[PDB]
Amino acid sequence: CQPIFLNVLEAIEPGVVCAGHDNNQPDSFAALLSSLNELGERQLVHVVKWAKALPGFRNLHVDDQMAVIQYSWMGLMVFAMGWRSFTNVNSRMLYFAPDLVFNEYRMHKSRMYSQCVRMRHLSQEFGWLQITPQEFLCMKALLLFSIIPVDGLKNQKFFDELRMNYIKELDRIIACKRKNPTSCSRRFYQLTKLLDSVQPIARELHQFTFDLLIKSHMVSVDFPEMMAEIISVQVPKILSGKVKPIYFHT
Amino acid sequence: SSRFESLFAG
Ligand SMILES: C[C@]12CCC(=O)C[C@@H]1CC[C@@H]1[C@@H]2CC[C@]2(C)[C@@H](O)CC[C@@H]12
Repeated sequence: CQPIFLNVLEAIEPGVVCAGHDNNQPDSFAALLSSLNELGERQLVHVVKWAKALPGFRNLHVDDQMAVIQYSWMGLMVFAMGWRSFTNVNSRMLYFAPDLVFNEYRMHKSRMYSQCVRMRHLSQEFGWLQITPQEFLCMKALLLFSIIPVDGLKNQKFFDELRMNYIKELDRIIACKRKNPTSCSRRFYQLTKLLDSVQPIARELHQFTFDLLIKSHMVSVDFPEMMAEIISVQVPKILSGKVKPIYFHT
Repeated sequence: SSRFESLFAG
């Protein structure tokens, strides 16, 4: 039998995205954050192309298609960055981009050291849990469907159906080489715990970027127009509790 | 929003 679902996820996975950072200049808070913001915008372009090509994504109302991307991009990007960090440098540094790698000095200079260490821990877990490339792909897709509005989406039913199907695919990937139900259960527990761990990190980053945008003119940090829009219009909905992550565990 | 919507639309 052909692994149709996984074939698609591998086929649509975005390639390498560079930040455009000048590594020849001494590190500075303004330059590092301005580059992270530019990287955010560049990756968002790829996240949109990727999301729109996901199995069943078109089943969603168009307004919901746009909403889920605008609410989940932080978690999606952090998860992918953690995977890059693990695969490329064994979690020794945060591999935001080939031209924007953070050692501890840069983590400190960025003024979000605590968040960076939590992301480094996330990266390490990909190794400790022996996450396979296929589990990574399925989990990342699930992250796109893990944050929704309290007031409900345009067509909440279509979204619930799609999320359920992605969870089913994750079950299938776990069962592939596991014949015992207990072994599958243990793996599902591990993976859902890992997925949940992305949310608190994403919220801390949402808070940090929101505060940074508000005082950006005072610290010389540049925000691309689109990022400024999303962080001032969508992110506050999350921070004010109107849009919340779907946790597997409490 | 507008900027994102335009991106999303292509
Ligand atoms: C999503 C990005 C950029 C893409 C990535 O690899 C993960 C990383 C996590 C920190 C984000 C950054 C984009 C710009 C932000 C939002 C800064 O304003 C503060 C936190 C930064």
